[PDB]
Amino acid sequence: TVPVKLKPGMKVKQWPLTEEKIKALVEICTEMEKEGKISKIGPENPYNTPVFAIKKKDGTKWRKLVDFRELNKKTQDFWEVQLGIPHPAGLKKKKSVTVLDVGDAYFSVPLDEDFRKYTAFTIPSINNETPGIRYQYNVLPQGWKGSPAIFQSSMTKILEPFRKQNPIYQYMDDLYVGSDLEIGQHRTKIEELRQHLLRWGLTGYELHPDKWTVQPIVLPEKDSWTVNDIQKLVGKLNWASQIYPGIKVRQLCKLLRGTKALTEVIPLTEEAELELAENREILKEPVHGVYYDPSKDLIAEIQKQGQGQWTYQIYQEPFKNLKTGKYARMRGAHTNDVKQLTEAVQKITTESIVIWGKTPKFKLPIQKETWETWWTEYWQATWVPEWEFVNTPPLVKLWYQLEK
Amino acid sequence: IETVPVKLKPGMDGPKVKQWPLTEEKIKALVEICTEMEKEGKISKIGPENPYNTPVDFRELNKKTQDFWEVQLGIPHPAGLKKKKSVTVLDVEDFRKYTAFTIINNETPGIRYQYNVLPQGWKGSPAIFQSSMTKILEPFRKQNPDIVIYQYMDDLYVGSDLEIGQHRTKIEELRQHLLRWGLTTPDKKHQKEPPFLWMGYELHPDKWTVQPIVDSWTVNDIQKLVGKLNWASQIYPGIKVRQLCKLLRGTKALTEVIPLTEEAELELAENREILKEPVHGVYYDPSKDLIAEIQKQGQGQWTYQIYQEPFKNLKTGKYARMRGAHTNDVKQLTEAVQKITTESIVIWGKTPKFKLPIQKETWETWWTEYWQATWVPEWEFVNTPPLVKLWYQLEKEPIVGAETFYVDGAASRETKLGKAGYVTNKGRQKVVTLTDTTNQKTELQAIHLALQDSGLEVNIVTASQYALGIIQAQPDQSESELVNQIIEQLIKKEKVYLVPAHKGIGGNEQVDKLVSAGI
DNA sequence: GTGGTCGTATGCCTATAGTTA
RNA sequence: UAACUAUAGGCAUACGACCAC
Repeated sequence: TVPVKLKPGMKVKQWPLTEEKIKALVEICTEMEKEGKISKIGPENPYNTPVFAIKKKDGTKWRKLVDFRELNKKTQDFWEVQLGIPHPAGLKKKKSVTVLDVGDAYFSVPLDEDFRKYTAFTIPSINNETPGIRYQYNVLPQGWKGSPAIFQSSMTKILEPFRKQNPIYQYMDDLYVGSDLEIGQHRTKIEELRQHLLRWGLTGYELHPDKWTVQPIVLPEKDSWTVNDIQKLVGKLNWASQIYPGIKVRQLCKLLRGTKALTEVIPLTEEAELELAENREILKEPVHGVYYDPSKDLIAEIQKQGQGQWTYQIYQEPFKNLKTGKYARMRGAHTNDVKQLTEAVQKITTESIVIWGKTPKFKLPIQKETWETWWTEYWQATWVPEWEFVNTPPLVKLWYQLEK
Repeated sequence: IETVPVKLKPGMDGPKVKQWPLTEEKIKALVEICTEMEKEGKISKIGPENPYNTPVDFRELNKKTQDFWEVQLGIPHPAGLKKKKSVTVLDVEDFRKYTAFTIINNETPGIRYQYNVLPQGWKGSPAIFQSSMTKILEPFRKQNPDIVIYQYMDDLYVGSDLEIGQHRTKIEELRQHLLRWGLTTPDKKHQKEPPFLWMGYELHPDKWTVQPIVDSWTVNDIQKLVGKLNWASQIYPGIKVRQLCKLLRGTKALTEVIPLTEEAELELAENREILKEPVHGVYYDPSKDLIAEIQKQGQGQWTYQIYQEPFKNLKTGKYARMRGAHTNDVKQLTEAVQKITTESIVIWGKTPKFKLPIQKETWETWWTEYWQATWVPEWEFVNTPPLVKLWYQLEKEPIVGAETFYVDGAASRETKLGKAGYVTNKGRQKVVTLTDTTNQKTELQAIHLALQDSGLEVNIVTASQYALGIIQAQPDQSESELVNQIIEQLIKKEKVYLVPAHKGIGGNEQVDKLVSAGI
């Protein structure tokens, strides 16, 4: 056991759940009560934590998810300053990365007596017929940042025979292993570590971090240009001047002299062709003055393009992107506006952990009421990223669609 | 008895509030009651040991008492309840020193008592009572899963699908279990009949209904009328309140005596007709699917009725304040749908199948071009007299042979004077002056003049992002007496196609010099 | 540096309806 | 006089974005 305390100086409302989800959570909570994981508490506890139900692929059954987002902000001094997890810069460069879930490992180690009251959660009822079943964690919960911090002292010891054998990174309840081995070799070496987990007693998903190469923004290659083609081009590039200081539209604007029709064909001169071709070279080459800052928070913004196309940007400061790209669609069967966004958010979050090791602030083009209802249906990950809901400008939407 | 441990707030001591002036007439009666409470074992005698005092009003103590988790935040809606054959209602140590209270002539020592049980009018009294009741009912709920028991404050609602002979016997078995702990419950003859009065609702085993709602009146009386209409909106489908709300845009005055307008009394008179005929609600059945229907009754107003069987409504309602000034008849409909979708999760626990007054052709056209994402899983098309319709759609590519219109507007906030003009490729130009206007309004006037003078096929070029954003959407509101003229013009036209400012673009430069000549 | 216009979010206040102490 | 839920208004702050000087 280890004493845990809050930040000096420093209760969330439960979101309504479906009739099927509530009955599923009751079944899990009753099983965990008999095992000695959680216990019932009275109304004297004012602290509350949101609870949601998610589905798995391998287990096929329902999984319990607790949103410790509000609690993790108050417990930031414990798992970062007091017991911080070291992050290497060599994880981002590998051939194949495999992710495994080890969330069942935290259900064994007991929790601090004085800190148990802050992990309390309430199960909601249909039409508020029953007062609502109350529970609190007796052991280390999934989704809490203090759980891997306490287990760290035991996690380094069990990974020592594995590290000495092969000259790995832990984040939340997920484990990240990177290797430069072959396709057939990678699957065997992961099983060797998986069989080692069973020795201690605890229990097509594959990543390629070298294939995350940033795709450059390409400009339309046109044989014959019209006034309307220039006007749309100048407007897009002038907005992109604050991102890339190399882009200029001065010679493209001198092509338009006086009032002209949009259909009118304008031939590109020596000034226009040489400027436009130079601007294409600046878009292909990475921009200068972009660096990672550990002190500042990471921001991620996603835009909807339509026809099953989504684009995203990862940045710390506006107009200064560290990682860009576009997630099209999980092609095939049934995909909607929520599902394609849910699959994108989880993919961006996973990429953020490998390279940097922090969850970014998600800017979403969706309403608060619409997102909070349907996000649980397609959610699989145990980590909950902090999100906000904002407006999407027309200029940013028309720029990142030209990205290859 | 199993007592619940209760503490106080981190840095506050007990109440040191003194007693009020004498009464004598009430004190003589208070001694007789307190002696009976002491004899039963509710209160005990104390001396100079206790420094805490309470005048019984526990207003000061509750501010010092710890925060307890919600007893019941959201009240159960009669539509979410299940239909039953027979229903029966039943009417029912360290912290003890803080509940001490003092009772003749000039600051006498006073009688000292302290509560041993839960005192009424406190903070954690209803919280512990329900928590203790849930533990007592647990064995009965497991032994009898066929019956449904609901708890509210002190009253208990028991309902089952069993026969009247079998139902009456099970209530007596429930009474004997409660009497073990020491809870008094009324007998068969003292039990209340099926017309139950709860939260204003008159409950019945098969249906549910609300209590009957019954000169230039003052401002707050309008607010009294709005509150009654809002309360009736859950069962009465056709309720219009917006015109009375527009009268409530007034400020402060308690007795302003606001007169009615013709349109305000028009919707007020028809709402009287709706309240005339008595209506009833239907209970939820887990086997049948939920069906909701949407109707557009007017400007920024939507009404819905949720039913499992036709003409048998479970719950009705309204939606008015969806988004700001820019509405879009498709988006505001979806915002109304999302409100019911979340409402159905709370009440029934499942998403309903919608029947919208919008075609699948229009639904797909809007959400593909719009930036905001949304999802409606199950919805169908139903033709209604006020059908939702998209008026116009702008061209994707420039029109050949069409007259080009370079347009721009400029204004200054000093004296509030603005100019709007246009320059064509053929040579046509016009410059006008406006009074009491801004940059956003002058640019809006510029497009109206561009659609007023032009032909059928038009190519309009503008430098503003504000002016481009409005027309690209479909504003259905009283906002901009100007935009309503712009929309009306765009319907008349066959095809309409619609740049950075101060960049030196040909066409845009010539207009800017004309509008900002005196500005 | 100032003002106006859109969107999100927070706060608290004036009122009402249902209910309770 | 206060609290819980719902609805109708107004004011203030902050952020994202836009315009003018």
